[PDB]
This record gives sequence, structure tokens and C-alpha cells, in this order.
Amino acid sequence: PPRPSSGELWGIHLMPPRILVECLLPNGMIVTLECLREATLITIKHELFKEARKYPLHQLLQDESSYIFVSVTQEAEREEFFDETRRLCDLRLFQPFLKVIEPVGNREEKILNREIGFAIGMPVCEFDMVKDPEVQDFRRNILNVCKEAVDLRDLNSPHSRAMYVYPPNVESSPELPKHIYNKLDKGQIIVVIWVIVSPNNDKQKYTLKINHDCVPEQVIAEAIRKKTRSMLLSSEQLKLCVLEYQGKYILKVCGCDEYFLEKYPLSQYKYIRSCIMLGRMPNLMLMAKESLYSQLPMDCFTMPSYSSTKSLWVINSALRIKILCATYVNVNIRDIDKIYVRTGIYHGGEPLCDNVNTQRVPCSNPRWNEWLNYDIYIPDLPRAARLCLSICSVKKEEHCPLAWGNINLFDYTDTLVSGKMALNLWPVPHGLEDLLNPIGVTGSNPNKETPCLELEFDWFSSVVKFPDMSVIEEHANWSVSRLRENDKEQLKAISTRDPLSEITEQEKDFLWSHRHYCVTIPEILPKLLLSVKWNSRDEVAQMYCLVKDWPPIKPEQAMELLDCNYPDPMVRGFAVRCLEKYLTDDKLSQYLIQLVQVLKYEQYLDNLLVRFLLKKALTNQRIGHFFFWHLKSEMHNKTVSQRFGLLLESYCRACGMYLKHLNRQVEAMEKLINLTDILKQEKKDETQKVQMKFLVEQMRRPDFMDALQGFLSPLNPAHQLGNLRLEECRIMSSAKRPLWLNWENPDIMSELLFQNNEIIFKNGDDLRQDMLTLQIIRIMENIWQNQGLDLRMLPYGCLSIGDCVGLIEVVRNSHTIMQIQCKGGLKGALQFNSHTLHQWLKDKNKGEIYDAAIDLFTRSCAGYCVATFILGIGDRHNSNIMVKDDGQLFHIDFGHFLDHKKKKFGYKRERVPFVLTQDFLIVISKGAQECTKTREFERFQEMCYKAYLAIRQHANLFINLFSMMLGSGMPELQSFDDIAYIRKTLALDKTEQEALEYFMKQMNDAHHGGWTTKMDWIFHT
Amino acid sequence: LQDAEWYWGDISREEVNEKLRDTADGTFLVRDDYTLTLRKGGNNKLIKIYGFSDPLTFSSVVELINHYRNLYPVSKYQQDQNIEAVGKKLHEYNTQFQEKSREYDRLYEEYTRTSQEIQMKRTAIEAFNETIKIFEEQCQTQERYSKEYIEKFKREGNEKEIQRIMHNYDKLKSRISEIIDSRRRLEEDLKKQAAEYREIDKRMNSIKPDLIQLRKTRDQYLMWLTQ
Ligand SMILES: C[C@H](Nc1ccc2c(c1)OCCn1cc(N3C(=O)OC[C@H]3C(F)F)nc1-2)C(N)=O
Ligand SMILES: Cc1c([C@@H](NC(=O)Nc2cnc(N)nc2)C(F)(F)F)oc2c(F)cc(F)cc12
Repeated sequence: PPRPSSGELWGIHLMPPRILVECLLPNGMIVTLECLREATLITIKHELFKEARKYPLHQLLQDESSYIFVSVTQEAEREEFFDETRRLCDLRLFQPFLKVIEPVGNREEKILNREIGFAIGMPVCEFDMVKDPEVQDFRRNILNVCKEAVDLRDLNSPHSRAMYVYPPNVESSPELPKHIYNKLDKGQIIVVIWVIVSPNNDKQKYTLKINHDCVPEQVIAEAIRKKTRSMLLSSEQLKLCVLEYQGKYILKVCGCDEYFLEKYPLSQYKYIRSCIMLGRMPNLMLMAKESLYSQLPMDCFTMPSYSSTKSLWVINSALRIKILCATYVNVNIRDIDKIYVRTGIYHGGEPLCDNVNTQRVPCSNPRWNEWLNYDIYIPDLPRAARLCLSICSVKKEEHCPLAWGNINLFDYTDTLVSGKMALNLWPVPHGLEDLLNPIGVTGSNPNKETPCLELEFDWFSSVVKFPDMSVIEEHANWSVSRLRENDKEQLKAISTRDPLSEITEQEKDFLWSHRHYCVTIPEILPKLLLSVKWNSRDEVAQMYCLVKDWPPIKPEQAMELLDCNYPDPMVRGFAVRCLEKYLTDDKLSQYLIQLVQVLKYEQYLDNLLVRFLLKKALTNQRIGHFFFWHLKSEMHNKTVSQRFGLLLESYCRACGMYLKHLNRQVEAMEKLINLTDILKQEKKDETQKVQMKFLVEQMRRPDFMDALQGFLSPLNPAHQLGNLRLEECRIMSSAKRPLWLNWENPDIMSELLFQNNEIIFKNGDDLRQDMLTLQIIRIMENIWQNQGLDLRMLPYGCLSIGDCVGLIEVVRNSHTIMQIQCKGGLKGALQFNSHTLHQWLKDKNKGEIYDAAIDLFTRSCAGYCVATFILGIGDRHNSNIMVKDDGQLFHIDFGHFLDHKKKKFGYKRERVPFVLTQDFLIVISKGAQECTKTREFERFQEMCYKAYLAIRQHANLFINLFSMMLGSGMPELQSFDDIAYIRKTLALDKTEQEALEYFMKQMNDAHHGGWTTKMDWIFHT
Repeated sequence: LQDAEWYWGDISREEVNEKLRDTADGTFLVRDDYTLTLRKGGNNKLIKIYGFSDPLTFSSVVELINHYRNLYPVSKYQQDQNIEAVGKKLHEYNTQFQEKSREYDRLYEEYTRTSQEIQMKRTAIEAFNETIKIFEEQCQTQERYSKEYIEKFKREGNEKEIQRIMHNYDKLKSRISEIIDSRRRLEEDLKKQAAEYREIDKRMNSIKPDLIQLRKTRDQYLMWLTQ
């Protein structure tokens, strides 16, 4: 199994500088060899065979290079160590010993399997030894997706391969808002091209001034024109010369590995558009296609070693299941009286009938041996129907659960299963007081140590299968053959209502009645689907027919149909089809975290969503990267290990050379986890100067230097990480004492972007909340920008790469409000100046620039006021808020703003009070102390007004992004109850004009609390 | 009508879903326009309002219910256990609850920890098993090869080299016995801890209902002081 240690040896983080290893020889001798911790296997094999001549049977030992080492890893696996460059410390050994053997099978195959294993954090052989035919089916069938993807990639080589790697980093629309266009000179942009001339990297630069919407091929053409200037060519010779050569070159961003390989307007590339909006001057490097195409590997895809039915609608009986007996259950016979098995049939978390219990039975012996009869008929079962059961204690009369388990009533072959079934059960979540857990994972606990409940399903003298579509289409016409002026107005007004809005049982009938009209308002579909009665086969079969011929909808809307409320496979395939056809890679990348989460809701391993994502990951390596990490981050998790592992296996088997790069990232991350695990456990008492010494000492060693230099940033794999600057590495003074790391940017032209690449590694905290909050903030900004509201946010990078381990991107030239005040020389004042901040900006942006900085601060300040309100981020202070030198403000450190949300001992609801500090208002008003009535402040209030309304106007999208996360694992996004707050902030129950005034009140209420003395800044006396 | 017991002001749906949790199909309450929440098939149905559909037969909301009555409701009042003694027991039932609350968390701190350590041991044992298998194959490799050599040296007078072979052999098997001994001492640690787990579970399942009913009664003592 996967290991919990990152120790170099079982239950030991660091190997002593030298250790004894027992080397079992191929002539059956055993010698003990003292080794360096950091020694390679080649220097270990050399030294062994030398000393092996002292020992008997030295005569049988063939050439040193005829043999391979074997040992047992901390995953209890026989690893054959093919790559002998590897060091003893990096071998992940259980017990310090090696066995010298003759290599056996297909070397190529075995090496790749190891690489796939290491990558996914689980050995491939564990999958081979799994009997579930669904598993082994998935493994074989999914290679269709892999073959398709690999074909696309090597279809129009080598451009296609360069497209997979280095896909264009592009906005979703070419159009520019006016605030962006007005930023251009005259619809034009000044661009700097670069070329590497001499072997020792001598650089020439061409400064073009081109229209913003020129495609890269035209940029290159204009560059050719500038160089062929003064070569006595005719219009014809020149025009011919550009045409011939404009497509023998590609542009690349100087400083990172982004390329402009596709015919999009230059403005549409995110790097350019950023430069435009930042007022910076794009520095692109020009090179020949061969220079890139030659560096591409041209990888090869090995195919792995693993290569009487009655319908359901002709079985007119009531459903019934038999609870036989459990093995045990962990209940005290003192205190607790009796135990029973509660059951229920469910469609998602909607029950399809009444829940049915068994008779009471004494704790000590659980045997029931009775048929439970269920209040629906076998044809009336929907396709996504599930038994959800548990075992309960009974002690007024206080019921509680013990163990629980859920089952798909049809398997993945559409086969309504029958016969005997053992079901090893799961422990209850933390705070779950409910008798049943239908949201929990469907299937049997792979922990066989757990209580095990046997079941019997009714037999029907043949295999029962869910009907074909033809059968279901017919029955729709059997089902039917048996308006007003304010009606159309009414069901227009309930598509505009949000998903979290509550629909009356009248409105459900209303919708169902007018279901044929609804096809003309196709965004109503989600609501109509909630009006369906899924226990009624008659309604379902008709709805299947509507969905089949339903108009596509925006992918932002199709997404809703992938959350927990829409279990039906037909409804889901629709969503996947909408996504297949209308979802840009831009948006797929932007919403990838939710799309990965909702894989967990899928009933079966092989499905349309998985096949869609897997294809996009294997087609676009930017997507694939975060595909891999979002999955890898959860492999520790009992519940999803097997699914995600299986999915990771398919990815890693077809992703190409990137598997190699991903190993380098993984190995680096492992060393960081181990190193920091030490600092957290064994040296938590030791002082922070002593820790620095130890850190330095370990990072110096050659095994660590090799591991953590020359790999790609997981935050952004366009960025290379070169040599470590250990002098700049340090332990930060924050919660969980995270590492601050620093790498040289090894780009030939790094000076034109950034020469140092800084990442915060944080071992200890769950980062999923930060990830999600930042994503939201990004989306908010994307909405604003696209509508032409120029509010600048700063959603810096954050990535969970494991169980409470992740990276944060550092932003340069930025400081907490606190840090800014201390810089200005406090003078020991108990209260901070309040003009200090504005002062700091003036000093930083002198004269010419000044107004631009205030503008940016005003715009950023506005975005975060609105974002912070809507989301209810109450917990802001002078070390959460940060400001860049240019004036841009942003918020950091989320993941604690929900800690005080739940009531307690009746203390009323903790209001999230919208306030803005006086220091910020002063900056907005350029130093005026009457800063509550300036033009600056009105213009600012207006920004906030428009922003608020824009997010409100897109409320459904945010609601759906949160809804998809509910089954994830985050303890703070558990139920639709947790999201509800946003309805209050956006005022979804009121009018638009009432909401604006609500927000206007809330905002004007803030600054009534001005001149609040704040009599001590450290301790808040 | 405002006074009548089954009306619950204008409360959120989380609060409502909480109370309609785990009831028999029939139970109900009204809340704010007026809507009526209800159980049917074990679901929380929503029904707007005087009447539902076309024929608006009724004059007030309190009548409407009572015709469909011909359903046992949730009560704003009915809190089956002077203002002075009740103000005391809130400090007593809330301390009794909060002492168990912190005892449960510490039980969970053990529960979780103990759960992981067990899974670790199970991995370790799998490892030892594979380790030991490898040494056992090394033993059979030594027999295959030393067979032809031990007979040669036995055929010569040379039993100096017999002694050298078997010094290696004795070390190997002595080593095996030590590894088997380590697996065994872990197998007992695993079985000891698995029972420690099973026990920590039994205590949690015994303190789980105690924690619920201590919250139910404590919550209704607050409802008496605010009414
Ligand atoms: C020179 C140094 N620069 C800096 C520091 C922290 C962050 C940052 C930049 O920007 C990236 C955003 N960020 C986010 C966080 N953190 C966070 O989100 O939680 C804790 C804290 C860090 F300790 F991880 N820290 C930073 C400074 N001002 O002291
Ligand atoms: C849950 C959740 C939210 C909700 N916000 C609040 O409930 N704020 C609030 C209200 N009252 C108090 N006392 N404290 C905080 C909401 F945004 F959905 F409304 O936002 C989240 C977010 F951005 C990220 C994430 F991982 C989870 C969430």
C-alpha cells in the first residue's frame, strides 16, 4: 500500500550518515557492507562485488553488470532497481538490505511500470491483483481514450505534439473591453522581438509596432520586413520572401516556456493581454520551428500486458431485500440495548420511498434473517437507484448509527443484481448524527477488518437488465396517450431564480405540466428535472425523451447537472455533451477543480465524464498537469484511492515524456515533505535559529540538491526551477512555519521576466479552502474584466499536492499593511498613523506615476471589498491584507474565515460586518481627511455598486461551483446549508433595485464607524 | 392565529429541515405569503398558499390546515422537561454536555491516531512477509550452489572451507529468525491495538447518544427562557 512516511527507511526520517546494509548475493552468500547514505547503487554494487571475493563461492559470481539489485520498499513491494544512478536514501527502503539477482523479463515494460507506480504513489501490481471485473474492464477499455488522444497528437506531427506540450495560453474571447482597447496606443502595441545570434548567446532585438489583433505569423512577418529593410528587394520579392518564411519561425515568451503556436490575435494571448493592462512591453523571442520540434521527444505508446436476459419492465413485483446478519459491531452491552439495520432506496440524496428498518436484536448477536419490503415496484426503479443502509443503536429512545454502506442496485452492465452480497461497512464521519449516509461513497469498504453485513437480493430465474433506449422511447408514447398568458411569464421567472431557491410542490406540477413549452426556455431544464418524479417510470421515460432532444445550454449551466442533485446518467451525459461541444480549454482549466470533484459522484468507473477529461488531459498538457495534481493530492484518501489511482494509471500511461517531468516534481515534493516533517515532529521544541542551521545542513547534501534543482514548478509548469539559492531559503514566521524557497530561473533570457522564482511550501494546513477561494476571486475578476469593469484582483497561485501539503506562489514587491507601517518608523506609538499607507505610496510612486498608483489601489480596493462581502470573509487584519509597490492591494491567507460561523450556546449569528478601514479611504481620496465625501469616494462607491450587481447577476454560476464541491471532502462545504449565506449577501430573494439599496445601506453603515480610536495595535486594548 | 403553536415565525430552511429530520410521514409546520412544510415518503415538501389551487374556500390560514387535518405538528411551545431554577440548570446541563463534548474529541483524537497506526502496522507486516520470502529464496540459492562445493571440499581433507561456508549459512538463518521475531512482535502489537481500537469505538458509540439527548434537553431549556 501507499506509505505514510517520507522517511528514507521505515519509521526513520533520516538515515545516519553511514549505515550497514545486508547484501544477499546470487551465489547465496550474505555480506554486510557499510555504505554512505548518499551512495549510488553503482558505487554500492562496485564495492560489494569487490568484498564478495573475500567470501566463499566467489567463483560463481559473473560480471558485475550482469546483475540487478532488489529490495522491499515501504509499499511492501519487490522493486527491481533498474536505474542505478539512484541513491540509497532515495530508494524508499523498508529494511536496509539488497539482493543481487539476474534480471528476468521485459526490461522496457518493467521500467515504465515503476515510473507509473512512483508517479501515482502506488505500485501498479496492486491493480493486477484485483478481481472486481469493473476494475479490470476500466483498465482495458479506457485505453480507447488513450489511443484516440495519442493519435490526435501524432496526427499532424510535429506541430500537433508541440500543441500538446506548450498549448497556447489564451483568453476565451478575442474581443477587448474598451478599458483594455483604450489602453492601446492607437489600436496598436509596441513589441520587442529577440534572437540569439552567436554561440555564446549574443542578443539582437527588433522593436515592432503592430496592431493588437495580429496573429503570431504576422508578427513574424513584420519582423522579417524590418530585417529585410535595406536589402534591395522589390515589393514582389519581399512579399514572396515573407510568405515563404513567416511560417518557419515561432514566438516564445522571454523568461518562461510559453509559446504562441496558434493563429489567435496576439491580444488574446494572456501574456500579451496582461502586458497591455499592466502597461508593460511584451518581450517575445523568435526562433525556428526546428529548434523546438527537434527538442520534442516523439514518444511512443506501449499497449500494456493487460489486453437469457429479461428486461426490468416485465417484473411487476415490489422490491424486497433480505438483511441476513453482520459479523460483529463495536457496541457495549452495558448502556446500549439493541441494534437494527435501517435501509432506504435513494436517488442521489432524494429517497424514492419510505425507509425500511429491521426488527430489534440484542447487541451481542446480530442476526435478522428477514425480508424488508419496499414501497415501489421493480419497473419503477430509476437507473441511478441505490440502496443506502446502516446499523443503528437504540439507547426518549435515542437512535445512533454505527457502520454504514451504500450499493448500486444495477451494476455497470445495467444488470439488476441478485443473490448473496457481503458488504464490509464504513465508520461514521465526524459529526454525522443521521441514521443513513447516502452522500457517502457507494461500494464496499476495502478494509476487511470492518463489520460485514450479508444481504440477499431476490432472484427472478434469469438475468434482469435495464431497458434499451428503444424500449424506453416506446413507453413514452404509452405514457402520454392516456395554458394561460401568465403561465409563460411564470415559468420564465423561475429559470431566472437560482438553484438554491426552494420550489413549491405546486411549481413542480406547474413545470411538469408545461414540460413541452420548457424546451423553448432550455435553461429551465435543471428545475424541470427536480419536478420529475423519479420513482414514476412513466414520467422518467418521457423526460429521457425530452433530454435526448433538448437544446444545448451554456457549459456554465450544464455543470449544475453534474452536481449531487442530478444522478441520472441521461441527465449527466447531456452535461458532458454540452461540455464536449462548447467548453473551451480556457474554461476547462478554470473550472477543472470542480470537474475533478464530480467524478466522485459517478456511479461507475467507466463513464462519459471521465472519458472526456482524460481525453482533454491527454490532449492538452496544461490541463493534464493540474489533472494529475488534483488527483494525486487525494491518493492518500481511503475512499478514492482506487478510482483516482486507476485514472492516474491511464493518464500516466499515455501522457508521454511528461511522466518523466512529473516524477521529478513528485520526488522533489517528497523530500520537502520529509524534511519539513522532521521540523514538525522531532524538532518542534527546538528554537528557530537551530532549525535554520539544521535546514541549511540538510539542504546542502548532494541527494537533496540533485532532487530539488532542475525541475518544473507544480504551480505553473511553464516555469523552470534551476539552482536553489539556499541563502534566500528560510523558515517563515507564520502558522505551520512554512518554507520559503528560491530558485534561479534558468531561462536564457530570465532577466526580461523574473530572475528568481519564489514558492512557499506549507506542511500542516488543509489548503483546499484557499484554492477554492482564490479560484472564485479569479472568476469574479474574469466576469468584471469581461463586462468592462476594470477591477483588478490578485488570485495568486495555490495548489494542494497532498494531505495538508501545498505550494503558494509568492508575489514580488509586496508587503502586509503591518510591514508597511513598521517600515515608516512607528516611533513606538500605540496607534498607527493612518496616513502612513498613503505616505508609503506617494514615496513609492513619485509625481508622474502617483495618480496611476492611486487608481490601481482604488480599483483593487473595490474588488476585494465586494468579494470579501459576498463571500463573508470577516477575518481581515493588517497581516492578511497586502499592497504592492505599484499600489495594487490584495488579500492572502484564507482558510480560517469560516471557523466562527456556527452558533454556540445562543450567542446569535456572528455578523460579517462590511467595513472599510480609514487608511484605505485616505489613499482613495489622495490625502484628504474628509475622505467620506470626495469625488474619489463616490467614483469608488460606484465601482463597488457595479461590481456587486455584476456578481449578483452571475450568482447562479458561483452557487453551482460551490454545489459541485459539496461531495468533495472539505469539512466547511458539507451541505447546501453552508452556501446559503451567499443568498443573503447577494439578496437573491429581493429585487435588483432592492438588492442595490441593501448593498448601499451595508456599505454606508461601515463608515459611520470612522475615527474609532483603536487604542493599541498589538494587543487591542 | 399568530399565537397558535405550529407556526414557526419566519425561519430559515436549515432550521426547518433539522426538525422535520427523522419524523413519520405526516408531521408539519407553517412558515413565511405563507408556505407549509410537510413529510411524504420521507421528504420535505413545500406547499404555498386562502387555498392551494383554484377554489379558494377558506377565510384564514388557521382554518385551511384544520380541513386537511381531516398530521401531528411541531410545537413552538411544547418543551416537556419558575424562571429562577431553570436559569440554574442551563449552567448545569450545559456543563454536563460540554464535559462530554471535550471527552468525545479526545476519544476521536485516539480513534483517528489509533486507526492510522493500525493501517501502518498492516503495511509493515506485508513488508516483513515479502522480506522474509526473499531471504527464504536466498537460503534455497545457497543450498543449490554450496551442494557441489561442500561435497568437493568434503572429498578433499579440506574442512576448513566447510567451516567457512557454514559460518555464512548460520548467519543467514540467524538473521531470518530475527526478522520473523520482529514480524511476530508486531503481530501482537497489531492485535493489541486493534482491540484498543474496538474498545475506543465502544466508548464513542456509548457516549454518542448521551451527547445528543444532552443537547436536545439543553436546547429546550434555552427555549423556555426566551419564551
Ligand atoms: C517578502 C515577503 N513576500 C511575501 C510574503 C508572503 C506572501 C506573499 C509575498 O505573496 C504571496 C501571497 N501569500 C500568501 C501567504 N500566506 C498565506 O496565504 O497563508 C500564510 C502565508 C504564508 F505563511 F504561507 N503569504 C504570502 C513579505 N512581504 O514579507
Ligand atoms: C462555505 C463557504 C462560503 C460561504 N461564505 C460564508 O458563509 N461566509 C461567512 C458567513 N458568516 C460567517 N460568520 N463567516 C463566514 C459562501 F460564500 F458560499 F456564502 O464561501 C466559501 C469559500 F469562498 C470557499 C470555501 F472553501 C467555502 C466557502
